[PDB]
Amino acid sequence: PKSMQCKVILLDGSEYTCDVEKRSRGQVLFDKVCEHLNLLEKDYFGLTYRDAENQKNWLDPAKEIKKQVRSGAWHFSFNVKFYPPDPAQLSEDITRYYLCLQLRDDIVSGRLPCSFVTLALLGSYTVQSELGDYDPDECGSDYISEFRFAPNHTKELEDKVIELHKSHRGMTPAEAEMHFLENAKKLSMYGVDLHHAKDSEGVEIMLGVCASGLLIYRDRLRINRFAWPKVLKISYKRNNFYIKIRPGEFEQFESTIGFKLPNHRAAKRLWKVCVEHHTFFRLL
Ligand SMILES: CCNc1ccc(C#N)cn1
Repeated sequence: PKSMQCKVILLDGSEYTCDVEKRSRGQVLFDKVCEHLNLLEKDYFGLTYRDAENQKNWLDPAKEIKKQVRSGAWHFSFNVKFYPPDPAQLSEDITRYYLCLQLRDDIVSGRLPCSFVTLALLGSYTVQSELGDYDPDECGSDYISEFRFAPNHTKELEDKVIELHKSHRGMTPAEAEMHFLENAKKLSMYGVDLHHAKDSEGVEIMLGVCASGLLIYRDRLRINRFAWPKVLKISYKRNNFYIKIRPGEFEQFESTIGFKLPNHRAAKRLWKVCVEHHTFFRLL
């Protein structure tokens, strides 16, 4: 029974290696990674691979791994797929821990924009969780943390992390991670999966997929939002993505909105993440 080696980048940046039978479905690998992680609340997470166009794809747990990675290496990342709007409602502290690690990467990468003060506050909770109580012995006037807190580090940011860290004495790691999440969950781009597209006029927009629905970012001042309940059908055809927007009260007809994606695979990927978010956040 022939087995393929799998390499998974975990959220702490380390590498997990395991073997699965070469005809395995994605769920098989996902279950192995989740067991390694002692993760029970698995519904929020998934595995990502890079396609031949170097695009991030979700590994479909129902489909064969070989029919997804195709010509590429069996290399994956472990990621948050569905960002919970209220992390306090997760049953386990370890779930909240993996969610914090994902968000720290969302912040450092610049996917999740964040004010100076919130970067410093999130940083201070991470430091409290991981080192415990502030100690002056480790931190002089010239201290720079090993921890990555932001897309661009400044001395002023390091200083503010320490000032806030001092305020958190006696805080336990679960408590500090819960405070991290209470702040992160409020950020306007929390759990927003962005897709480059063009509107029906050819104007360049971003489509955001998240818990609260589909967001259209047009020109900073013009941001349209379609709550999942207002979306009856999600479709794609060639390079085009379509949503059916339910009739308003006393309107005779459903309204259709049309977008141009860079290519046919980008249109299918956007369709599938929308359907998955619609299902997930209809049930949650
Ligand atoms: C960890 C991020 N992984 C992702 C994100 C978006 C999509 C899509 N579409 C696939 N994988």
